[PDB]
Amino acid sequence: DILLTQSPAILSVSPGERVSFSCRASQSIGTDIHWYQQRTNGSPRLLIKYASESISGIPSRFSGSGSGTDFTLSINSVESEDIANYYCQQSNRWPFTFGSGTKLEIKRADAAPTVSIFPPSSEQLTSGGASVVCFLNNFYPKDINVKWKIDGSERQNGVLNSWTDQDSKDSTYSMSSTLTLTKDEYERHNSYTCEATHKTSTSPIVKSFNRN
Amino acid sequence: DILLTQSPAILSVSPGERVSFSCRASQSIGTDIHWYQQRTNGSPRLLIKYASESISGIPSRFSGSGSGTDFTLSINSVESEDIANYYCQQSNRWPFTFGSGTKLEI
Amino acid sequence: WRCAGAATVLLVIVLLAGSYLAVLAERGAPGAQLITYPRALWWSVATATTVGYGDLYPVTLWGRCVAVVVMVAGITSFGLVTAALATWFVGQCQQQ
Amino acid sequence: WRCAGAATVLLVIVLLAGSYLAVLAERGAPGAQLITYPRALWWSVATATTVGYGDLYPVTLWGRCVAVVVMVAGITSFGLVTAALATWFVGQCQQQ
Amino acid sequence: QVQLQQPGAELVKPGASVKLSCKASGYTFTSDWIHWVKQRPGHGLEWIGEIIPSYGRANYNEKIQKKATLTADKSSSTAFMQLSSLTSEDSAVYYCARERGDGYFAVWGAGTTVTVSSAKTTPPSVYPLAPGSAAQTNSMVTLGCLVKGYFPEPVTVTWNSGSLSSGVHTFPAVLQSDLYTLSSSVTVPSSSWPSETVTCNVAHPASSTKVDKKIVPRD
Amino acid sequence: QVQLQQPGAELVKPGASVKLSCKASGYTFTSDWIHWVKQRPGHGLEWIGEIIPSYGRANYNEKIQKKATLTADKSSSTAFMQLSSLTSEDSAVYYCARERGDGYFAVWGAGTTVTVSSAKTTPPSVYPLAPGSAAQTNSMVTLGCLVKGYFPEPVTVTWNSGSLSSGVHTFPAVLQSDLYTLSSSVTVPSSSWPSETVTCNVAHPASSTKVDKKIVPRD
Ligand SMILES: CCCCCCCCCCCCCC(=O)O[C@@H](CO)COC(=O)CCCCCCCC
Ligand SMILES: CCCCCCCCCCCCCC(=O)O[C@@H](CO)COC(=O)CCCCCCCC
Ligand SMILES: CCCCCCCCCO
Ligand SMILES: CCCCCCCCCO
Repeated sequence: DILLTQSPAILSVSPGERVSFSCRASQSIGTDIHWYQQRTNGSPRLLIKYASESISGIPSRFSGSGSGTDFTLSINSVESEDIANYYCQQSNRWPFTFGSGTKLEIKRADAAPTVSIFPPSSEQLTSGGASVVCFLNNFYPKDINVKWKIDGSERQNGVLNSWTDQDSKDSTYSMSSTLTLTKDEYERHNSYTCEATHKTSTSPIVKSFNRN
Repeated sequence: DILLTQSPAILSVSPGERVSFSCRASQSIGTDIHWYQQRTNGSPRLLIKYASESISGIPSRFSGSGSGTDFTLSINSVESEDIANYYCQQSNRWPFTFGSGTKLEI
Repeated sequence: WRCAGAATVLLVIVLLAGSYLAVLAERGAPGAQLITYPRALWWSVATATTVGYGDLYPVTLWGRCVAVVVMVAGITSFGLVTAALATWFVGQCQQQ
Repeated sequence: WRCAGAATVLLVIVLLAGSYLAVLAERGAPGAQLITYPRALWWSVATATTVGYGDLYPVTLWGRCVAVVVMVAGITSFGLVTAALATWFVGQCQQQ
Repeated sequence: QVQLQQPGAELVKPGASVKLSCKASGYTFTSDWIHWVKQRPGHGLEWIGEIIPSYGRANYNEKIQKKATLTADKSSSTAFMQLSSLTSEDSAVYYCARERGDGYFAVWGAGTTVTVSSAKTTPPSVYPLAPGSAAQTNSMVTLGCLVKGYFPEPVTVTWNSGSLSSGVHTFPAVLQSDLYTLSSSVTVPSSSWPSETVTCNVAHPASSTKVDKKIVPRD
Repeated sequence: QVQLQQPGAELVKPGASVKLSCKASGYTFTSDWIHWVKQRPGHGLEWIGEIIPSYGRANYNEKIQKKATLTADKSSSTAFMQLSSLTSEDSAVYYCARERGDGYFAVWGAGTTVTVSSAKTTPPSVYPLAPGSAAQTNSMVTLGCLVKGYFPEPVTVTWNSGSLSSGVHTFPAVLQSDLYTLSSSVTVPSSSWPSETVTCNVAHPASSTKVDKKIVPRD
C-alpha cells in the first residue's frame, strides 16, 4: 500500500506570504493525488484534484504541483481562514490512502486578551451549583496563564480550563477558565477574581466582582 | 534473487495485545508473499497466502496486509499458542526465497 | 451500412461494460491500478484493438475473466468495424 | 457451427499446454516471473489474442519457444473463433 | 442542499454493536462509491472501506482489524456501516464520502461521533452568562452560555440560530466524572444589547434535545 | 492423514552419501511440485530445490553449493533427494513440501534429521523418575523419565501414547562424549497416580527402537 509522507507536520507562516505543503509517496503514483482541507470541527473539503486541477468554489490562491512521488499544495498569500489541517490522498493503486496531515499556523501580531468574568446564573444557583466563568479572548501568542482568587487568596481547586485552536477568523487564541463550587461554598465568600498574565503586559489583566 | 528482511528478529509482547511482524522485499513482488508459523520442534505451517488470504483451520486472529515491498503479518490478541518463529516467503520470481524469521515472545 | 452500425454499438457496449466490471473486479486487490472508470475505459479500448500497451491490466482472476470477454467480444466487434471501413475505402478506389 | 466448436477446443488446449510448459521452461531462470500456472494461463491468453500487455513474458530460450508455439497455433485458433463469431453476427444483421 | 446526511452521535456500550447511516441526495450514478473514513480525536483520516450501491460489493482496509460491515439500500439511497463488538479504540468520528469512481472524495458527510462507554446519556443544562452589575461597558459587550453535565459528545452551539457567526468562540469540552462541560462566548456591539435579542441554541443529538436560552441583563 | 511421509533420521559418515525419501499421499495433480528445505539447528529455512514429478525436471538453489540430486517415482508417489559427499555443515533437518504450482507450500513433511558423524548408532537407556519416599504430595504430582546415552538425534517422548499432552516438558538433549541425554517431565493430579497408569514412550528412529517404561512408586 502507498504510504504518503507529509513533512513537516506543522507549518508556521506570516500572513500574506507564500506557503507550500509537501506530500511524498512511497512509489510513483503519476498525478493521482488529491488535497483536502479540514478546519477545526469541520468535515474535509476537496481543494485540488489530480495534483493540480482546481475545484469550483475554491479560492484561486490554492494551487498544486508535482508528479511521480513528490507533490506540493501551495497557497499564495495565506489568510486566517486557511488555518486548518491539510491532507493528501492517492487513488493510483488500491486501496486509497491518506497522508498524515500538515497543520498550518499563522504568525500574527501580538494581541492582549479581552477578559470578562461572569458570576453564576440565577437558574444555576437555584439547584445547588455555582460556576464562575472567565473568558480570555482573542490574544496572541497562545501562551497565557490564568489565576483565580477568592477574597484575595489564590484558589486552585475546582478550576477547569479549556483552550481553542487558532481562530480561523483573526489568527488569535482564546481560553475559558471555570471555577465550580457548591452554592454554599460560593455563598461563604465575597470577592471573585480571575487574573490573566500574558506577554502583552507585565501587569496582569484583572477582572473581579463582589457577590455582596 | 529476492531478499526478504524480517526486522525485528524478536518480538516481545504482553498477552492479549496486538502484534505485527514486518517483512520487506528487496524489490516489488506484488502480493506474492506467504507466511508460515513454526513451533519448537515442529514443521512450518502455512498461515496466510498471497499477503492477506486466510487459510482454512487458521484462527481468525491472524491476518496479513501489504503489497509491493512492505508486508505485515498481524495477530489480534496474542496467546501462548502463538509463541513460535514466523517466516515469510515470496513466489514472485525464481527462485522462491524465505525471510530470516521473527521470534514471538510473550 | 446498417450492419457496420450494429457492430459499432456492440463494441461501445463491450467497452463500457468491460470498464465497469473491471473496476468492480479489481478494487479490493492491493496494488491493482485498474480501479477508476476513465482509465478502465482506456484499458478496454487498448485490449479490444489488440494494441495492449500494458500501462494498465487486471491482476485479479475475475478482472482477467472480464478481460477475456473484452478480448473475445471486443476484438471480434472491432474487427467487424475495421472490415466495414476497409470495404468502404476499397469502393472509392474503384470510383476513383 | 461444428467447426467453430473444434477451434475453441484447440485454443483451450494450446492455452493450457502453453501455461504448463511455460512454467516448466521458466523455473530455474533467476528473475523469471512466468513461474506459476494461474498467471501463466493469463500470459498464454494475452499472447494468443495478440494483446501482449507484457506484465508477463518468458525469459528463457525454451520459454520463448513455447511462446512461439502459442503464437502460431493460438493466434490461428483464436482467429478462427473470432471469424466464426463475426460470421454469426453478420447473419442477424441480414435477419434484422 | 446537504448531499450526505449522517446522524450526529451514537453511544454504544463496550462489546455492543451499532449501525451508522449515510443518506445520499443530489445526483446519483451507477459509478458512485460510498466510502467510510474514521478519525479519532487529534488524529488523521483513516480509510475503512467502500461499497458500490449499484451492485452491493464492498471492500475493506486490510491493514486494520475488520470491525465493519457495509451495506446499501438503493430505494432509500442510504448506505450503512455495521460496527460490531466495539472497544474504546473504536470511539471516533465516522465520515461517509461519495466518490464518482474517479478516485477523489468530492463530498463528505458531517460525520457521526461514536463513543464507546458504559456511562449513560445525559442532556446538558444550559445557563446564561450575562455581565455583572459592576462590569464596565466598552464599545463591545461579551455574553455567553454555560453547557454543563452532558454525555456523550457532541453538542452544537449557535447564536441567534446562526445569524450571529462573527465574534463567537465555543471552547472544547472538558470531561468530569463521566460528564462534559463547555462554554460559548459571543461579542456584539454594546449599543445593540439588550435592545436586540441575543439567544444561544444548544443541540445535543445523542439525547435528541435542543434548547434555547436568551441572555438578558441581571435584574 | 499425513500427506508427506519422511524418515525420522539418517546417520551418515563424513564424505559419504545418503538418499532421503518423501512419500506423498492425498490428492496428486500434474501441476504438483515437491520442494526440499534445509534447516540447521537454531537457523532459518533454506530452499534447496524442487522437482515436478509429472515430468521429472528439477531445479536447484544457485546461491549454495550443489550437494543434492532430486528424483521422483510416480508409481510409489515418492520423491527422493540424494545428498552426496557430506560434511558437518550438512547436518540439518531436511523438510519436503508440496506446492500446487501456485507458489506456496500448503503441506510439509515432518522432516528428516541428518547427522554427519563418525560415531556409531546407539539406542537410549530409559529410566523412570518417581518421587522419593520423603517427597510431600501437593494437589499435583510430577513424574519423569531419563533418556540417556543415545546417538544420533532425535528421540520422541510421549506419555500414555499421546493421551497425556498437557503438563509435559521434554528438555533439549545435551551431548556428552558422542552421546546425548535428555529428560521428560509430566504432571498429573496426585489423586490419579498410581491408581491410573502413567507410562512414557521413547522412540529412537535412527536405531529403529521404541521402548515403554511405566512409572511406579518406589518400593
Ligand atoms: C460506467 C462508466 C464506465 C465508463 C466511464 C468513462 C468516463 C470517461 C470520462 C473521462 C473524464 C476525464 C478523466 C480524467 O480526468 O483523467 C485523465 C487524466 O488522468 C484521464 O482520462 C482518461 O482516462 C481518458 C478516458 C478514456 C479514453 C477514451 C476512449 C473512448 C472510446
Ligand atoms: C496444468 C494447469 C495449467 C492451468 C491452471 C490454471 C489455474 C487457474 C485457476 C486460478 C486460481 C486463482 C489464482 C490466484 O489466486 O491468484 C490471482 C491473484 O493473484 C490471479 O489469478 C489469475 O492468474 C487468473 C487465472 C487465469 C486467467 C483466466 C484465463 C481463462 C482463459
Ligand atoms: C470480484 C467481483 C466479481 C465481478 C465479476 C463481474 C462478472 C464478470 C464476468 O466475466
Ligand atoms: C527447460 C525445459 C524445457 C521444456 C520445454 C518443453 C517443450 C517445449 C516445446 O516447444
